[PDB]
Amino acid sequence: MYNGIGLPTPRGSGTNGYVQRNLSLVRNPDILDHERKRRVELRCLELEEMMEEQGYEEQQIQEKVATFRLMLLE
Amino acid sequence: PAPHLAREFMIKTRRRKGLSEDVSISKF
Amino acid sequence: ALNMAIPGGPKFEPLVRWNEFNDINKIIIRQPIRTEYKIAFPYLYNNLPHHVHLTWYHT
Amino acid sequence: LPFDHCSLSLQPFVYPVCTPDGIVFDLLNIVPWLKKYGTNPSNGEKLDGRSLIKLNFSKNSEGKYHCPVLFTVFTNNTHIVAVRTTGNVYAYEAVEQLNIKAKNFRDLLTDEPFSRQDIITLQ
Amino acid sequence: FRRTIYLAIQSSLDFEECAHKLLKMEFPESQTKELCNMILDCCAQQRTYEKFFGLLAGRFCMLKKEYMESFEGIFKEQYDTIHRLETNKLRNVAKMFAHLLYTDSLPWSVLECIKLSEETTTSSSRIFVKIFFQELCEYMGLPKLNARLKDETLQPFFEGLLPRDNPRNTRFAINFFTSIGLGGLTDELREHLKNT
Amino acid sequence: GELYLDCVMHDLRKMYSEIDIKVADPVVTFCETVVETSSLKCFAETPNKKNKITMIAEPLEKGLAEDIENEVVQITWNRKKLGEFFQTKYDWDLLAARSIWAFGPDATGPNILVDDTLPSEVDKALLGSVKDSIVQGFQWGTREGPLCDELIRNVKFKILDAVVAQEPLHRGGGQIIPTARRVVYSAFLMATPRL
Amino acid sequence: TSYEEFTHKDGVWNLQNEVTKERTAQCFLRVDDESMQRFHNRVRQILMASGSTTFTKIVNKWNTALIGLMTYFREAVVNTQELLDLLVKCENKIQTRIKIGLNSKMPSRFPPVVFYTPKELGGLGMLSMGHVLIPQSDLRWSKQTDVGITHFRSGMSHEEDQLIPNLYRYIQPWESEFIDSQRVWAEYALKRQEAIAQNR
Repeated sequence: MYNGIGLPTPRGSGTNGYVQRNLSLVRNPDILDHERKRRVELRCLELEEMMEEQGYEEQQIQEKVATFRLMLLE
Repeated sequence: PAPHLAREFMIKTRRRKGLSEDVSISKF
Repeated sequence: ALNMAIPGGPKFEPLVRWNEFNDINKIIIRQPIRTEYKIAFPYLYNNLPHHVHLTWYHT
Repeated sequence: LPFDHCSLSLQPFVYPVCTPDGIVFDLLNIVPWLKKYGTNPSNGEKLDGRSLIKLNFSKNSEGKYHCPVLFTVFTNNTHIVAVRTTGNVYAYEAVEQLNIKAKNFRDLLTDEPFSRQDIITLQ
Repeated sequence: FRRTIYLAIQSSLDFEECAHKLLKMEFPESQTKELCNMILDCCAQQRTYEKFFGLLAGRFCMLKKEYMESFEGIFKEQYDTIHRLETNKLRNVAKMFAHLLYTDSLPWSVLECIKLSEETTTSSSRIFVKIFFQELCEYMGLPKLNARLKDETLQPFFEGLLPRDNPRNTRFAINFFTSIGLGGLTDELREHLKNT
Repeated sequence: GELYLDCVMHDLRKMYSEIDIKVADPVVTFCETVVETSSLKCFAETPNKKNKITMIAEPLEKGLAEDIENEVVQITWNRKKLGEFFQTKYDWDLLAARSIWAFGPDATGPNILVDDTLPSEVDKALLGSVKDSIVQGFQWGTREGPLCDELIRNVKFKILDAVVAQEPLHRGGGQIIPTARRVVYSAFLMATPRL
Repeated sequence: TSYEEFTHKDGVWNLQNEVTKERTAQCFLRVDDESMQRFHNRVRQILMASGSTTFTKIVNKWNTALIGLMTYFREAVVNTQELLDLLVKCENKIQTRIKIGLNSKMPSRFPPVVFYTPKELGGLGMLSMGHVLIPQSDLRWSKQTDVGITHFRSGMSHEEDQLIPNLYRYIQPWESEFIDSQRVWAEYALKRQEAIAQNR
């Protein structure tokens, strides 16, 4: 009746209904290997140097920085 | 309770639409 | 019309007298669907709603 | 992990469809990834518009992905041969013994006879 | 109070109805010891053991902690006064406490009150321990009983039951568990005795 | 909401259909995410066994998903403008800021595809040739979802390696997309996913 | 069995292996529907034969049928809720029949005291089963599994506390009787062997 509990009408049975609550209810090395190369490429990209306006000399300086970082990493 | 909630939602949703078993290396 | 009653309210005779929606492995229960939600939104929470009047909302 | 799953989408058999190149894949995989490609994605071979053969998402008299004539498990493990014109897939040895001795190219009780040259390898 | 408890027990068909009826009167916290006492007294007066009283005691243990503490205290008190009881009462009390132990309604630490020694324990105490451990070996398995007795956490709680010291008493315990009809549990004790 | 779906179901039962109809209990639709990065650098390969894609997945930051979903940043932006937007308030590297390829399960969806490939930058014209098929594989994989067929949100998918066959043509014409879907699912599953 | 065994009140026969002396299986018991129909037709036969029968003999017929059903079934009574509803209905119908024997049906006129008093004190000697709380759970999940007991409804009306004693608490369960029968007859066999051997 109320909720899913009870009898639809108490007239047929010999009771009054009165449904009540039950009180008794209980209740990874490859990641580091790529990270080293990513740090090398980040140090290569951190050179940039768009103030001296060098062309292939900037590329040679970047190659020198990359070989220096490879020698320091070795 | 709280630590079983994601497992319950996973199991009931996969039973609702798909397959019950889940493999972490089901592709590779 | 739904043969369900609030404990403060009155009781009446019934008016009219397998589902895979009632499968226990597909139903998530957090709060049980009580009588009050079946009265407030009667087309949502009741299969077979007949002779049902929509209640007034908030004033 | 078995060959019962789809080749491309790596998902189990729900609505599979076969192709004339000998590979059966998902219908959603054949529809979205080959909407305008016009080629078989299993090996790069050319696939016609009518070369694809439907195998599921319809009404069948078997009720499962089994042999339609022999009524046995003609799954990916068993040697399965599919009729290209009819669309029914049975076991290869059972269909060969039916169409060889008594020339039973039909079904077990539906009696849909056809030629013996329409059988192709499903997978 | 005892009369109302006994009438609520005899009125109820089911142990859920009995526990709901006993919670309906809303007894104060000073009366929980007498409530557990006359649960034991109402079951001990029965001719045979019924599972209704053991399940009622298990439900009361699972409901609140105060009933669990009262049941531990009355287990110690009833083990201290075993010889006052008669042997069918002893059988019924042993069946209750076996049912409270295999359903995990009580901690196993109260088994430290049992001291297996022929110098201290009376004959009725050995009868009680025999009935208790026979029902424990019956309703849950002997591998499960060995796994329960073999854990490192409850080793100080089983040292009076499993001595491993003064090997006359260890021999008495090994022969006691063998002569009950168990065996098995004393294989580690036989290994410890054979090495010394 | 409850009132909205109640009005929809009343209109279904009384106006457009006279059929008695069973209604199930209401549930919600979930999403799938990650918490920690991919502990194993997972990978897959094409059916023509020449291309090999290795990619790992890691979660995004706090404001990134709501910044994408409120269209603060778009794929129609300038690459330098997008890189500045990432770099000023998310402190990303400019190599990582120029590495962003595609967004989400749809346009302005809350997933980010980042390509960081050092041995595969020597054929980066071929990487840009297969980039679009990698994008539709990423869109399909984040739209479908391997866990419970739901959407995938707040994930950065970081490519580590791409062994592309030189002038693939026949194998690089549709086999890239389900390979990329399997790569996305395998990289997602190795990174302790959550509902 | 998932989880563990189902330690339930009295409907479970914990079957014991003879070799290992271990409880290996559970036997859930219910009363068959033919027995329900036979008992209901017995009460209907009593009510149709009530037209030429005094009140004491009507209560005696009810008591005979009730203890026949209960001492035959015992443990299986508690797990058939439809039998509890049938028992409450049948006890109320024979109390209504005794009321219809007079020209009144006033519930204040007929307390339980005029019915359940033994006939040594001039009462009817009626044996009670209907005054227990019927367990109630969700009817949505009643047909799916066993979901425990969430509520109780009243069986028969009585004055506040009362606590009319149930008949089932005075009948021993069958499993306890079989265990005690095995123990007692084995003890008697050993005593008979000792009395033969010692000539005592």
